[PDB]
Amino acid sequence: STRGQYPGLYLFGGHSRMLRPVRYLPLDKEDIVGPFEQVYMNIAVTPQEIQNNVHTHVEFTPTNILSILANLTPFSDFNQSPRNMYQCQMGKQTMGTPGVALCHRSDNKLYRLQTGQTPIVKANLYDDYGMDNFPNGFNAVVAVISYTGYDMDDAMIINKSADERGFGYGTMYKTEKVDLALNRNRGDPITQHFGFGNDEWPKEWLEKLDEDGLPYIGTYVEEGDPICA
Amino acid sequence: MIVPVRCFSCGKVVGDKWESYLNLLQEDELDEGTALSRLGLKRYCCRRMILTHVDLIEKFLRYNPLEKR
Amino acid sequence: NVFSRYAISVSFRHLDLIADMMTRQGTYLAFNRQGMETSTSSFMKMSYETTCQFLTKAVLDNEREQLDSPSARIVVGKLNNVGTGSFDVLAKVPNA
Amino acid sequence: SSRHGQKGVCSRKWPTIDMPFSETGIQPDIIINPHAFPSRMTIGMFVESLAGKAGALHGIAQDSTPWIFNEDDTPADYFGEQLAKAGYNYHGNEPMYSGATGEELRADIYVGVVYYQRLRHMVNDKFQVRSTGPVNSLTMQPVKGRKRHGGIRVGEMERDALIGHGTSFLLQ
Amino acid sequence: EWNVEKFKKDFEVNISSLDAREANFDLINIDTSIANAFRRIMISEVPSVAAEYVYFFNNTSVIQDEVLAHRIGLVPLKVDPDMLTWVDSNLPDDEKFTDENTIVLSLNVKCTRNPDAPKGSTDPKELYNNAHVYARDLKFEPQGRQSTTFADCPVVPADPDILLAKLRPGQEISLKAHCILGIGGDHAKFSPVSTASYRLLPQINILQPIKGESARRFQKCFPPGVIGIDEGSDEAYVKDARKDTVSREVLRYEEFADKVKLGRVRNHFIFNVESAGAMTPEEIFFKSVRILKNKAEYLKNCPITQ
Amino acid sequence: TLKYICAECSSKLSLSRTDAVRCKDCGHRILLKARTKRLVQFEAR
Amino acid sequence: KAIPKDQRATTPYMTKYERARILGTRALQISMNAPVFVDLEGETDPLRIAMKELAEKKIPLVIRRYLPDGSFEDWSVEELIVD
Amino acid sequence: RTADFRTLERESRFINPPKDKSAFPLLQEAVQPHIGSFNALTEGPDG
Amino acid sequence: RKDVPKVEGLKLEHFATGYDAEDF
Amino acid sequence: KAQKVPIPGVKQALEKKEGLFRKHMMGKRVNYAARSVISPDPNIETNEIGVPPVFAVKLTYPEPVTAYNIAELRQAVINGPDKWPGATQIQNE
Amino acid sequence: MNRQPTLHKASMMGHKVRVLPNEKTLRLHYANTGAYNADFDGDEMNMHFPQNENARAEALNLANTDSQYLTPTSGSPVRGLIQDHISAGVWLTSKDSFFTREQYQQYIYGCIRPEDGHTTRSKIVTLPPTIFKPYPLWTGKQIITTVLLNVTPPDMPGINLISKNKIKNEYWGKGSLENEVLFKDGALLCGILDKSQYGASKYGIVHSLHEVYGPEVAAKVLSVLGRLFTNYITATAFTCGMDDLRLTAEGNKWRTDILKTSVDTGREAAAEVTNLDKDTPADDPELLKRLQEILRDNNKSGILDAVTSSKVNAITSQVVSKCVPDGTMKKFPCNSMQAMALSGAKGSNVNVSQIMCLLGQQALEGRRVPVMVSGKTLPSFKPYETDAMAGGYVKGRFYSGIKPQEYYFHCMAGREGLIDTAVKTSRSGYLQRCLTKQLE
Amino acid sequence: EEPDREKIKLLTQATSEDGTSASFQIVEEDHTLGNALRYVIMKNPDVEFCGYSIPHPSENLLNIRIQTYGETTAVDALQKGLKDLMDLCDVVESKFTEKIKSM
Amino acid sequence: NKMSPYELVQHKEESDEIGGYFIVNGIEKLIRMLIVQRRNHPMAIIRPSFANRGASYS
Amino acid sequence: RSLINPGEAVGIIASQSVGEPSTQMNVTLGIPRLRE
RNA sequence: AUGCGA
Ligand SMILES: [Zn+2]
Ligand SMILES: [Zn+2]
Repeated sequence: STRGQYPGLYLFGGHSRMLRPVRYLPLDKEDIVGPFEQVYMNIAVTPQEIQNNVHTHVEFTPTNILSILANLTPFSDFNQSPRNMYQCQMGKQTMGTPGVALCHRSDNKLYRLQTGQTPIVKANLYDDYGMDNFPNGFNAVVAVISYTGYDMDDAMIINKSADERGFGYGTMYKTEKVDLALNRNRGDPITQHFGFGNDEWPKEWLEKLDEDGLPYIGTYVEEGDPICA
Repeated sequence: MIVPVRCFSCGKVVGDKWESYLNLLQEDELDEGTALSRLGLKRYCCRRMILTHVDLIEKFLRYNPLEKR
Repeated sequence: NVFSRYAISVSFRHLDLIADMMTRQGTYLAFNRQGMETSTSSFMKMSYETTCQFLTKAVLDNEREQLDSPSARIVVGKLNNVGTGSFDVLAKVPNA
Repeated sequence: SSRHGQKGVCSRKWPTIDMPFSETGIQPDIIINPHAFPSRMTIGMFVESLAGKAGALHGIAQDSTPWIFNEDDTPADYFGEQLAKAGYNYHGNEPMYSGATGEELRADIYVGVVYYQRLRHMVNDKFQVRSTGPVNSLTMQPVKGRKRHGGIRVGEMERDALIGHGTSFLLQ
Repeated sequence: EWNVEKFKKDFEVNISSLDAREANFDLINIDTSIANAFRRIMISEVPSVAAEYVYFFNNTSVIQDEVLAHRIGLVPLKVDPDMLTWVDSNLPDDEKFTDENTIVLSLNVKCTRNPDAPKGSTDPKELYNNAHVYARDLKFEPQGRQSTTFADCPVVPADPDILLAKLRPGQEISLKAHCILGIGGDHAKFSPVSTASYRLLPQINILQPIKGESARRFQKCFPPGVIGIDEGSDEAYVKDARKDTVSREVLRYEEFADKVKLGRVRNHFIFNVESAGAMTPEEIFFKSVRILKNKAEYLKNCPITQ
Repeated sequence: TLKYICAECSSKLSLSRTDAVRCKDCGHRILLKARTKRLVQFEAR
Repeated sequence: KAIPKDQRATTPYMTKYERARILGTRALQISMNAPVFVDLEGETDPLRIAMKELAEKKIPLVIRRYLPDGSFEDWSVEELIVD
Repeated sequence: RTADFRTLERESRFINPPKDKSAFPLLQEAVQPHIGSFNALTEGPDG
Repeated sequence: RKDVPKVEGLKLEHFATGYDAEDF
Repeated sequence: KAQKVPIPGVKQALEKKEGLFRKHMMGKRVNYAARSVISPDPNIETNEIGVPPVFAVKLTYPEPVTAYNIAELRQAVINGPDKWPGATQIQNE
Repeated sequence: MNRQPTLHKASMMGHKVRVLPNEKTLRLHYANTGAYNADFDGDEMNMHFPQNENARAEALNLANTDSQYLTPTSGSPVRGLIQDHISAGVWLTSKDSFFTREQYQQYIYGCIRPEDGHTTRSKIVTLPPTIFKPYPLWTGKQIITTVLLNVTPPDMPGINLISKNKIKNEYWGKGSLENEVLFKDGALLCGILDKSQYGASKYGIVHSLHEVYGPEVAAKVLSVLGRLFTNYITATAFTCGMDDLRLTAEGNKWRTDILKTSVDTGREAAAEVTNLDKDTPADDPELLKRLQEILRDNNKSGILDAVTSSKVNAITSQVVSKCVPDGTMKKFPCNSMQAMALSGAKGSNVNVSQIMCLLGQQALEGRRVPVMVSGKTLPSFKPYETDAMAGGYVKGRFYSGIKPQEYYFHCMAGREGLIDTAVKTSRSGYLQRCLTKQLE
Repeated sequence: EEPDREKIKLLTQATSEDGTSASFQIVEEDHTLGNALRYVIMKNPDVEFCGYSIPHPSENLLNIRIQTYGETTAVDALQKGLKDLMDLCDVVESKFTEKIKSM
Repeated sequence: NKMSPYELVQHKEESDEIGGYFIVNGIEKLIRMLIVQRRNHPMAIIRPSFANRGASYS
Repeated sequence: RSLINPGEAVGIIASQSVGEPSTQMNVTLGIPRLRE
């Protein structure tokens, strides 16, 4: 090419190549293409636009150009793009179902939505990637209406009765480490033991802490309450 | 998590119709429309409540630490 | 012209003040640190950039702060001289 | 947020009686102001409304894969036929009555079924107030960080702004 | 000129359908402020009886105690709300709960495994015992008087089959729910109606007649029975405008959109009241009208303060 | 009897201030503090 | 610094900033138990009281308008056209 | 009927989790570029 | 490209309040 | 001016991006302040701000007591700090 | 109250505290949000409580909202009603808006409580109906007369104003006259009200009231209007939907027909910038080599982009000007989507054309789509494709979707826009502070 | 038990002494009672002006202002409205019972 | 690495856990993938650093 | 009665009136020109 | 800082 990239036939098979499938038409079978060779390759985006003597491959599906989340977003090809990117930030920052082994994890925080649903509207990759395992939201009856006067610009209204029926009810887990080895210290002692000895403590602490010094699992705890003794 | 008690939007109790609906898709091999219609879910708020449910508790319960496994 | 290109309205009084301040010495005294050097408040110089450099030139001058800079005055925790601090209030008291 | 990045805080938990109720006898779960759309052009959300409404009525999932549709096979036509076969407005609007008064609104209201997701940013938690608290020994100024109940910064720009007002006794 | 008796002459009722769970009846010649008043009251102001304070002694389930408590709140009870008065709050818990003001439901379920179901995936009901926690497990706990009073109206969930929780062997739930009297306005669980709604009568003013195959061709544009044709060589009539859904599908076609106008009859109201089982829907309406009247009596009775 | 479940064996036990923090049935060193029949009040909302 | 009364040249009108400071300082005085020279007329907010005092110019304060040289003009409230 | 619900398939999978192969093999294939990368430090050519 | 097919069971599932398929 | 990421000296303490002056003098943390996400409310005046009762109970004004505010402050005291138009503290003269 | 980007002193005002029961969030009136540049999306605000009568008096008299009705930048009002309130004024003030004695009086007390000091009268005043006959009828314009008659002091004559709208008279008919805003002694006699009038209507009605009676009245009017519009939007509401988005068969015919002409446009401009004969084959080898020379020149490439842009943009002008206020499936006095842009509640005619017509040619840094060094703008395009689409001209619209190559380009424009958005503010802080230190 | 001293209050700020204009404040009410009550009140030929207004939804308050001419007092006109509402409820119950009877 | 979902659940895990990340002090961290120059192939670059080497540098 | 008050902070007012609208933003235009 | 709300 006149003043183009320096010619050559550089094959690559080594590690870290990024590779993506396209359908090779002359043998009607899948072929793996990388970004280097792609530059000079005519890949029709769909079979009806295959131009004669030009496109040697065609995309299997134009979804092959989107990331996972962009396919999870319905009709992303109908909205202004930055709204799709903010969709990646919202759905990615969305409180949903993080897992189901949450009674066996111990993160500093987890957010778990109890009322989960499967979108009526979805890409088929929603099933193909199984995101239905961990539904993150709910299908709501929405009226697109300014009516109440509190739905302007960026503010939206919920039915009170809907929340009263449990709509979007969510839970937040905070995990704590109670250590008794702050100073671990030389090591002439390490005796701190959960419990009591002097009796003189306020016996109302039993209202929260069991006679082993640990709170009754299930206990309501409020700011100020003893978490252990 | 678990089949909601009521349809958020309407208010009709729906929590009774989960087991019967799932039975109607298995046992009666019916289709979603006809089964929900036999359940009396004649409003789409009622329709969506049960139709979209994902009874994730079945996945949760295999994690029960209070029984040996 | 720069604001007119974006069809922005800007009071001419603002620009006119700004120009006069850029020329306050009869020159083209920019608004960066270089132009501030010639201003009289050493703390205002301190409170923009190269604080230590202004410190050195101030001490070596044996400068005295006349406590005029609004910022400098903030540094000393003094009623700001602008506006409601542009003046003092006294009281009329009965003598008999 | 919808699956369309049209995010909003809940301004209020409206009484059910005061909500607008459809001639189907329902009051929506969520109300989003239409005036958000003319800038955002979140028209995929409009189609999700009309598709979720159709798909709830006939009771089936709808494929929303990009470019499954065509300029000569618009989704408004597909779900227009689906919804209209259902017994519902071909454009999908429905005559609603005022919760408060009860009259029928001027026009038929656009109602549908949309996936809404709750953002983890429960800004409920971000409130903070400090009328008294710890101070750093190097300043005797409010300490930093929410868990220290520390105090927000009056930055340089806020300093500037208070000087603008002439409010020197407020700035001091 | 206007008097309340000229309204009484003009006001009519026609009852379309009276089931012990649904009432669909029409009110011709009333004011919207009043129908909306009754609807609104039927929703928020009619008292109902619902679980309010659930006292757990143990919950080993994979379901959160709070959430399950809310669900027990959600459970509608088949209870005549007239069996109880309101409970104040100015007063101590020992006075709060009495047999005159409180209904006690105990739930003590212990989940086990069953002695060996055939293969392996038998329905957890076959493999496990009490795997399904239903409303049928709400044990009624009477006190004295109300024990007798409920001899012929025991407290039952309006759907015992509602699945409340699913357990696993060794899991157990012990709680005692305190069901009180409450109004649907204070929380939707106390709303005795599932859906109480009114809709104005569709009116189809045919501006010029349509006939023949355009008349039946128009007829298929509306719900089957909205448009009646007797002969069509002469008219396509409206069998019942009440059957219509205002799909406005006719507007897609000029063949018709220029010889008909579609409006409504402000006077005619189509009520649809479905009951959640606590009370029969019409009886709920009776309470709603007695409620509005009692409020007007309260406002007569009140002394204008200043 | 206070209770502590073995995180890996489910075996119930009754730890003492004089015993090793270990599941006597498996040998694990992680024990869940058991829930008991204890009263808690709840606003049904 | 004393600008002679015969020589006072400044705006006969009270500036918004002058009026503001006056109302604050006098309010603060009454709120620190300065003797009120006007009918309390029921009021409990010292600030609105000072506003009443401005409406009658009963305020016993004087404004020292500085000139950037440092000369100043002592003006009574009772003369500067309040508004 | 275009993107139909796998409802019985799902609920069966919830009740009786796979005993031989995860569904959603794309889900395992998505982190394949990580895991494979780590395996080449312990298994592969030479060692 | 072929257009996505309309559903085969595209049939009335909604009635006015007061009605059923007993009028169908 | 010395001879990897050593402890800062007074020159580093004073400038960088804040200059003790910018980070603690030209701007400071402040007391009697709250921060919260805003929600609309059209029924209030256009000159008012809707304060939630948490912030309404946690923010105080130092009121000198007089004969004219004795009633109001006496009631606020009656309410105490944990009620409406209440008061958290009393500073003696 | 102080927002985030303290960009100007008008962005940090003193508001009068109203304790609201059962709230947990700061409640703010919409009229202030265009001064803070605030939006309920999630924006957080600082609330400062001053502890001193000097600071109280300043926060009640100087920093107070009433002292901020005009910006010092330009003195155009920055404080007015917004979105829904704008569409409410457009709908309520239509000559089509009628109201019964019952309705009229109800809307009035709905917006004015004299017990709240909202008046200078301690009684109510009312107008005779517009229609004595066929039933007593009040207009919405009579309602604005009644409210203005009730908020202004009885000792002063009514405001007289001739203003205009943002809505051309042509939309209400061939003889209709509705852009003429007419105020006679406090009585609105012709026209509607919009962005030009309330909210931020420089020289508009609110600005005029601010001038005649001052800022305190203007605030009183704003709160009264906020209630008026809230109640009327409660009675009639506002909605938007797909019915508001379709074109006619006519509009689709013109749209498709004009879009039939871009096929020549791509190469025709390609042969002018290459400076080659008319209709020069799209496959001339010398043409293609000349265009490779053009690819190797960034400046000549700029010429090719700019010329193709101007020509296809002229095709855009054709498309909208033809299809617009005529090819829509339902028009204005019913098309809410058009209503919001034409009133200027939100949107522009650009957005309306982007939904209903086409996106058009995407641009970057001032010019057309990037091209690979191979001479290809996308894998799917043969090297040097002269098609307008290959340059990024999007014929698809959000209502009927965009082909994937166009979604890949619109992603470029959307990102580079968000990038400029995120860097311009970092180079504008130094612009503020650098001279703010000097002139302080 | 007490003769209710707090349901309705007479807003001195809004009441003539001559006799027919007032704003009343009712606690714990809204459109529920409000719109019906204004409707019946508007049936009074002696009402010049009447309407109801909510100071704020969260506040659970209702102010209803009645200005009439000298041919009725607002206390009397309102009481007459309320007697109308009770009689109206008699109409509703009686005809509703009657149509239940027709069955 | 080779556990079927059934066994994986028997080990108290998310039946579908993809993995690929590291538990370090109990905090789940993954190593972010990075975009680096394509190996082994000469990339022709004009850079002012090349002049930044000194005189006579292009 | 429209004159600028003695003591008005008009310098700052100017400065913000040049900064704030410059956020909305053949020869150098816009912010680089103003910077220049 | 990494990431992130605006
Ligand atoms: Zn429902
Ligand atoms: Zn063990």
